[PDB]
Amino acid sequence: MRVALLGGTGNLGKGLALRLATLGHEIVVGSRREEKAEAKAAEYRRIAGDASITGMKNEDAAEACDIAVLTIPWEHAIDTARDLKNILREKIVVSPLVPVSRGAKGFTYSSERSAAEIVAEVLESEKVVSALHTIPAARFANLDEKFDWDVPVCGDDDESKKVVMSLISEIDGLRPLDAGPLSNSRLVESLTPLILNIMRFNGMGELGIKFL
Amino acid sequence: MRVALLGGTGNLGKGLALRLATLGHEIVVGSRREEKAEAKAAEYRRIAGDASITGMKNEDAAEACDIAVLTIPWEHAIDTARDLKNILREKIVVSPLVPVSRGAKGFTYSSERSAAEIVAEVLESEKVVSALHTIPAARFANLDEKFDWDVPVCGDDDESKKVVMSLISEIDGLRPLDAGPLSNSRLVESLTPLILNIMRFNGMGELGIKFL
Ligand SMILES: [Mg+2]
Ligand code: NA
Ligand code: NA
Repeated sequence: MRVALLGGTGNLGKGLALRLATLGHEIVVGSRREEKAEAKAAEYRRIAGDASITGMKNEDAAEACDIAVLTIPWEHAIDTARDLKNILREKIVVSPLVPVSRGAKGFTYSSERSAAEIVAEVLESEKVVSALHTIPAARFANLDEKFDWDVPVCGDDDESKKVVMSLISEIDGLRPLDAGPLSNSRLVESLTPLILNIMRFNGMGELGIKFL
Repeated sequence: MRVALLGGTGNLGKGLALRLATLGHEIVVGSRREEKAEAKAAEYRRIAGDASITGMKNEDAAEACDIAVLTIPWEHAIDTARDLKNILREKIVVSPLVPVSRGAKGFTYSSERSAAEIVAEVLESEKVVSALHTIPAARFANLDEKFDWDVPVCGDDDESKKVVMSLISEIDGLRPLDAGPLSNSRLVESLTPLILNIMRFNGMGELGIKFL
């Protein structure tokens, strides 16, 4: 399938582009500036080798995709979603977004509503799927690294959720787990500030989570 | 050291009594009636063998302990803490409590403030340590059970937190991880409803968590 990584110029986008393209999916890296996206797409192809990774302006990436992943920072996510609303409203949109703040006492969940539900409202969409929030980006973007992580997935539409879970299952090392309706997204998103706190107070590097 | 398991007649209390007693700690199983606590302790002693597991009224167990673990359901936990306030405010109190609501769309975190912070407020104590919320009770009570679980620990008093972390570290199969001040307890307590959702929507048995 075709997967657009909106703002996919960071490590999560890089990891998804490299791993999914190697599996045969057509990846489109999106960025505010087309030149930036094409440049990063070129970079990923060199690492990945002979695979389909192309770069486009976010609007064109969204237009061309089946699934759009919002790899943009939370701080600019609502504005980006709003601008792409008409295009994204009919696509499956995956939100790995988390409202988290750093503070003197550690990391906190900084919203009264979840990022995924806010995005669903801004998009007026029934196809938003919350997933991929707890994937250690640097480790994920390193193709020599092996891992065993679980990926909780939330969403109101059974079909969209099933498609996204199937896609995640194709990546060796990731196990998707259904966490229910989008109303449970706050519980999934909260794992990020919890993990950042564990990293901070125990002097540990990036971590994923496993339920067993 | 001495550990009081208040309302420790359930599986979490069972698992803790057996494992800590076998490690050489003096365990006091607490209950409303002295005679019923005594019977539960006897049942545990027969499983554990030559170990120190004694039964007492909750009030007496708390008074005799160094650490008191609130192994009671959330429903009447605050009333229980309040009743034992004068005794507990001077001891290290461990809270594995989680405010959870069960509805049509899954499980949700049902409090604005965390259970641990509410307990500290009622007790007017700085020695509350939040820990052990994500230990599958029935599995933990079975000594032949294989598991590798991490246990996030929150608390404002470093000495008290260190004591509790050292205690948990002694139990094979558990690894305590510092999650910061008590203000991060909501993030830790939130793992329970998340796991209950994962269990419900994937048809899984009780699970613990591991960071890796
Ligand atoms: Mg040993
Ligand atoms: Na997989
Ligand atoms: Na241990």
